[PDB]
Amino acid sequence: AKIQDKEGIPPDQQRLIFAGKQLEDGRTLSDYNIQKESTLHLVLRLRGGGAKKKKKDF
Amino acid sequence: KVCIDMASLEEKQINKVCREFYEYGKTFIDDLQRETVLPKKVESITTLRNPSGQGTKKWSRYKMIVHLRNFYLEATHQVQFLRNFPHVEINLS
Amino acid sequence: MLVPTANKYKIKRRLLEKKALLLEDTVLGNHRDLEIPNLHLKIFMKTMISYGYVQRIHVWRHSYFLLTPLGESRLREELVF
Amino acid sequence: DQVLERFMKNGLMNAELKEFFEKALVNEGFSTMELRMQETPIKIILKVAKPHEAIGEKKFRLRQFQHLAAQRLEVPDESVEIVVEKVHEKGLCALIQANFIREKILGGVQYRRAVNMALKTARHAKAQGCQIIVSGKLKGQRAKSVKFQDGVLIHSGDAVKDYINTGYATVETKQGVIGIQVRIMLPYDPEGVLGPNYPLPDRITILEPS
RNA sequence: AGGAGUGGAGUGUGCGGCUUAAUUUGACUCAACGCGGGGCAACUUACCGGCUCUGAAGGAUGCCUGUGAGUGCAUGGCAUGAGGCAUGCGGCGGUGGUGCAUGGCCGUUUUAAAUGGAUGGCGUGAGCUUUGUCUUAAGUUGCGUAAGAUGUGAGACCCUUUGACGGUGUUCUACGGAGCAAGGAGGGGAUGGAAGAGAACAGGUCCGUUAUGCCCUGAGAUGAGGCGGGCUGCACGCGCACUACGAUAGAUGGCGCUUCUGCCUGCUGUGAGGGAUGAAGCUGUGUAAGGGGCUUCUGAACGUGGAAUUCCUAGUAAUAGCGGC
Ligand SMILES: [Zn+2]
Repeated sequence: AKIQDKEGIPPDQQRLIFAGKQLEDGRTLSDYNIQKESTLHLVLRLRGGGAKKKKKDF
Repeated sequence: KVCIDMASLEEKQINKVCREFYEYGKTFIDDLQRETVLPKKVESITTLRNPSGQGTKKWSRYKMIVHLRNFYLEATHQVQFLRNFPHVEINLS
Repeated sequence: MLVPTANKYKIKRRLLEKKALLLEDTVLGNHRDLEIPNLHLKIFMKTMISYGYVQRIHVWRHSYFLLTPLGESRLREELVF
Repeated sequence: DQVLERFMKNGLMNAELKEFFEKALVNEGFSTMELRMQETPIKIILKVAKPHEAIGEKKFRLRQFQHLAAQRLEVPDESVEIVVEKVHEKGLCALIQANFIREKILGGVQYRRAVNMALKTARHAKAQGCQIIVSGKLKGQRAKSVKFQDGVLIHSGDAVKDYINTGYATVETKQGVIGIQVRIMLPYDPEGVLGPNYPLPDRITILEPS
């Protein structure tokens, strides 16, 4: 029959990194508490590294 | 306490190994040059010959006969010329 | 499916050291020594037959692979320094 | 039981490993194989006719058979030991001649010049007799069989198990598969190497009064 | 010459016909029909109805791709991190077709007894070496003959087991052998099997096989999974079986035990013989069952079967059973 397409993120990689004076990298969007500091969790209780396991609703 | 056990599928080459070891153990620590002869063991299967469903239907039963002899001669460190035989299934416990 | 590249170099290591391999043809389960699914090995060793590295000899639900001279000489320049 | 439950799983492994060696040793005159699964290293003996070509230089080709035979038997890497040998009489093996007639038919020779090249290699080795059969699409689209006998055979009896030697082979031409069967009668030998050390049961010889 | 039956009844399950969304198919005198080791709830499974996947070698040309190719996310933004899309030559898969393109293996004539070289002789030559006769399970032996000897097959051999050989006496013989006795653990191929030259058949199998030529099929695939249905449908014709039609019997007890399919026996004097079909209630296996068991009730057809017709010579036929697959 037919299948569904997808949407991609080209510039959204720069979520909140704010290049400031002294290279003050402003990091927002706190990551999964049960995972590394680099895996920024999805908004509203969803995570990314775990397919759906990490769910931090705050 | 030595205990030699034999077993194999053909018998014309199990009697040789139970006679070639007759003389190379005669003049040694042990004696009573004899070997018990237990009764054999049998395993059977019955099947159809026809490879489809045509003809007269014809059956045939196969057998796996197994002879086996025993040895009981207590000695102390008296061998590897037993391990040089092609078909007999030597056992040494 | 796309066999992950971390698994491809795993397989080309066993072919160098041992120079052989034995693959039970099914889809379920894992390889005994390599802990990789049988379905990754079956997809990947269809490309080492087109190139001309190994040769398969299938017998009784098992396929035995054997390395070849052109294959042994080729894997040197990728895993030997 | 116990003995008749391992003697059938042992033999069920000899039927498969023997099925692989004769495919990876096609062009080397493979004759037989023998498996003894009670040792420290599991012995495996191979009788062939090209020892310095099945092994390969540096034994690169022998250290592959040892790793594939250890994966199958489920043992450590260095717990199995392959030993190569060489046939005594190349001309008396019925499975070596069955493949020599088969490498010719892939070589453009006709099946008459190829069969007779394998009937006189059984005379020179002093065999009592030898029969050959060829059946397929030999020269067209209608199939037939042809026999070629050059001696004395024996078909019924109990000695047939010891005095005959069989061998099959098939060739995959551009038309379709062809069959080949070879049967050889081994000569009586009192020592027991070339042929058996048994006289046939219906031979009576009367001594001399001296 | 005899014994037990089949063909008639009710059930078990194979085949035809009709029907159906589909009721997947092969085999048709012997030599198709409880046969495909074919006792199918799923799987088996080849068929029918929806849904999901690719489990799509590698080159070539155009196009797109680290400034993100794709993939998992029960919800839409993060996570992983290198191939994708379009044409074609090709590799690969198929219980898709042809057994009248083949191999291998089975069946049938054959449970028969038949055949191949070389010497001599006979024919210009192919070619023949015959048509007898006694005995045997047997071209198995013996005689007669322009023929005399040697192989394969039968026998010996093997499962297998006390040197048992028509040996001894007796009655017939063509000197090949046959009957009847004794003695004997065993008697006339010691019993029963296994085996079985060289030819033939358009015999059966491509649905058994990573056996195989050619044709057919290729992503909304004739490939791979998952779920329901079917192969078990029922006016009728046929083949193999199981249970009966009763007193030489049925019911109920006792005796034998780790044995047995027997033995003794208060009731029934005849539809208390027979046990199909259906009802209500209890239970086992399994993901799924009014299929499988048990208890009370219901209780058919059947009164030893028309023309035809099958198997059988002794520890066998027929009766009653227990193992295994
Ligand atoms: Zn997380």
